[PDB]
Amino acid sequence: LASLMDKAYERKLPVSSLSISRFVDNIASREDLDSAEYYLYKFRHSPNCWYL
RNA sequence: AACAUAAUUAAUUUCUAGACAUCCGUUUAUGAGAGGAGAUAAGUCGUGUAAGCAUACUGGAAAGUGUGCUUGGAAU
Ligand SMILES: [Mg+2]
Repeated sequence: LASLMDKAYERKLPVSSLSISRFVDNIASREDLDSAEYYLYKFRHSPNCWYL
């Protein structure tokens, strides 16, 4: 899932709310939270920030 | 070459990139060389076979001669 979101931001393409939702849902470790925090930041600064 | 992302406010991206690199041809002029027509004006030796037109030959090249035509000659 990380790869999909990274490609979208590289191409300046919108990311789905379901995509970020799946990431937070599948957090399995303390380290995973740190990565999810970065992607929540990226989602906020994206075209579909309102749809969180 | 022109897709796709997204979508419980709605928007984003796309909305291309190659290829003119340059002609064939075209006009103006520099102009070796060779004439033509003028300007300045004294030379040159010539100059009565009616004249002219067209044409041919011969004239160091005004002319002469042939052939037809014309009177813009003469002719009781
Ligand atoms: Mg003659």
